This record gives sequence, structure tokens and C-alpha cells, in this order.
Amino acid sequence: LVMTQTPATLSVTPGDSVSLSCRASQSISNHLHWYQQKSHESPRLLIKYASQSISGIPSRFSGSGSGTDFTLSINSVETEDFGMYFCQQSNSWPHTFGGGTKLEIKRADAAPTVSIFPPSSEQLTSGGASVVCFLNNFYPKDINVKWKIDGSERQNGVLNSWTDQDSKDSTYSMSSTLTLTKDEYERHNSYTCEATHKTSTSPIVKSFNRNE
Amino acid sequence: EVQLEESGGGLVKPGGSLKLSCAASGFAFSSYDMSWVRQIPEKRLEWVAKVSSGGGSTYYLDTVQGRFTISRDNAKNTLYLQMSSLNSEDTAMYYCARHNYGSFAYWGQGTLVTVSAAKTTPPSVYPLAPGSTNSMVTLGCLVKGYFPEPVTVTWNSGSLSSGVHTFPAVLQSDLYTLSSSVTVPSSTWPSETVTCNVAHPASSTKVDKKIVPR
Repeated sequence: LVMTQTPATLSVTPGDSVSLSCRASQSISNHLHWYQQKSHESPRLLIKYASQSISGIPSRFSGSGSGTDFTLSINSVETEDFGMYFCQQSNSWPHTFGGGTKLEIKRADAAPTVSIFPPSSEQLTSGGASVVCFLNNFYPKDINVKWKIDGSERQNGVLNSWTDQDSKDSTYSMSSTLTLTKDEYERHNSYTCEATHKTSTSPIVKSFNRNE
Repeated sequence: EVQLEESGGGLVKPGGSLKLSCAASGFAFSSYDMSWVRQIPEKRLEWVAKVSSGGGSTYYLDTVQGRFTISRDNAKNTLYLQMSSLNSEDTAMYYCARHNYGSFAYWGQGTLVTVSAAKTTPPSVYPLAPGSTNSMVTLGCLVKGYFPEPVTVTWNSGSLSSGVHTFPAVLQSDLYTLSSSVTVPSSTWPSETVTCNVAHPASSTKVDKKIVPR
């Protein structure tokens, strides 16, 4: 028994309305439950048995459907609705969940605040060298981060991590770390972090010079 | 009010065994069916096992059958999940959950289970101070080479809360790396000290790292 959830991702401006689709391979009567999952939090039951809402859940949340097709609609999405949504089946064993839907809140375009950090003398002592770049409080999530060493673009030893959407201001932050051996770090002078983002035609550049 | 608290999660070698525990309060424990639901790194939820209110009828996900055993102590208000013959596919955040018939009405906070041959390793903590002038200054620390997850990061032992960004760990060759940033008024640093505090429970380590000008 396979549960197929669509769309996988959703981008909603506040005030706007959305609906999630949950599909079962075979009829599951009304044995379908809905959950919400916020960042660093456990799932929570939104609607049980296709359409029965739970005490304390906003009326904006309305589950529908029977047999093979179920919906979860949300009227006038609030900033607080962001996160992950899952449908679950309790008709047959094993119980299954849908792939989930990541609901994102749309907001005003925000340019990132880029900061560059050279390697600390403590990491250099151990024979390693990380060049760290922080790109904080930007919207939309899509951002292209590149590393240039003496002008030549580099991807080996680059690792990125995006935070989940911020609860208070719906922005995103991201961290880009370029890791190289100490010996290799000492072979080059300029280290730059380049961020291409929809908030400017020209990328944002942050530079450090080992020679200065 | 319902309280569910799982414990016992950690790093286990493949083909190993681990016992998870879930303490329950604020409800008639024996009057409700309990489940174990795991969240895989993909963020996908997977129902693992269910035990009946009296503990007479046990149900397991087929891939987990014969390897795991869900049990409960109604007198002790504790739920159990003894796991054996563990594989990489069993790496997840394990949640214990109270049923409302077919739905999981209440959930715990989660207990991480890492199934890997990689050894426990403490983080190496590096200060991120700006290279040698705005109203604000951004500092940070790099938490490199740790295993398994998780780690905790505070600035000034919890005192500094605004302008703090803690980035999810990235797994590169059996080691995690994470970074944390803090934006403080330019006027206050280095005039006032900014220290990042790193806690790694798997190796019982804690690191306090001062952020000094370059």
C-alpha cells in the first residue's frame, strides 16, 4: 500500500490558500490522518479520519476525501503554518505515510549579509585550513555560492548547509565552508566567497588575502 | 497533560543491538496502544512497531520483523523497543507515540539512533573572527570532525540569544561539521567577550571557545 503526496514543496504568500493531495493505491475508506512538523519539533496530528479536526487546531485546516483520494486544505496561510506535512494511512499493515510536503512562506526579497572568515591559527596548527563564509537573512532560498582561489573557481572540499526557514522573519541563512590542507592554503593569496542571488544582477563578493 | 519521553538512542556498530525506552505520564498508560515511528535522514516517516493497550497484540513493519521487539511495562508506564541485527537502514530519529485509534495523537521529542562502523569522535572547535567597520560584527565557530550527531551550540552559555544562527551538520567521510554564527554590536566586541560553547554528549565533551581579534 503506497501513499503518494503532492506537491512535494509549496511556496505560499500569507493570506493565500493551498491544498495538499494524498493518494492511496487501494481504497482506505476514511482511515487517513494528517500531521504537521515544524523544525526541531516532532509531528503533530492536524486532522484525523480524513475530516475530523483535533482540539486546538485552526479551522483554516480542513481535511477531505474518501477511498483513494484525500485533501488537506489550508485557508489564508499564516507565517506560523510553515513546515512539513504528512498524510498517514491506518487501513492496512504496515501503516504508511506519504512522502510529505514542505510548506514554505513567501515574503519580501531579502539580500544576504555575507561575512568571510580565514582559518584560525588553532586549525592551521593541526595541519588543516577552512575558509568559512556565512550568508544570513536572505529570501528566496535559492542562492548560488562559489569559491575563488586566486581567481580560479573551486568546488573540491566545499560544504554547504542551509538553515530551515526562520519562524520570526521567514528568511534563510546558509554556511559555506571551503576546506583545504594547510600547505595548499599557503600556496595561494586571495580567497573569495561569491554569492549570486535574485536581489542583485551582480554577485556579492567577500574577500580575504592571506598576504594581508 | 500527556508526556512522552524516549531515551536510549546512540551510536551502534552494524549487526549490533540497542534498547530504546519511552517513559509516559499524564494519562492512563494501560488504556492506550503505543507505537514507535522513525524519521529517516530523507525526512520520511516510517511506522516501525505497535503494541496493544494490554500488550497482547504486537505489529511490526516487515523490514523490521524478527530483529525488533516492542514491549511495555504498564506498571512502570514505560514502553520499550529492543533492536538487534542493526543495519544502516535503521539510522533514524525514533519517536514513541500514543494512539487515537489509527492516528498517532501524541508524540515524544525523539531519540537519535546511529548505525555505523565509524567511531565516536569529539569536535575540534575553531574560532571564526573577522580578518584585520560596520555597526554590527559577525563571529562564529566551526565545530569540525564529530561523530555521531548531535552537538549543541550556545553563545556566552545561553546569555547571547539574538543574532545566533546554528547551521545543520553536514556529513563528510564519517565526520560531521557544523558552524554557528553570532552578530553582535561592533562597539561591544572585543570590549565584551564572546565565547561559543559546544556540547557533544556522545563523547561527554564540552568545549568553551573564546573569540579573539586576529
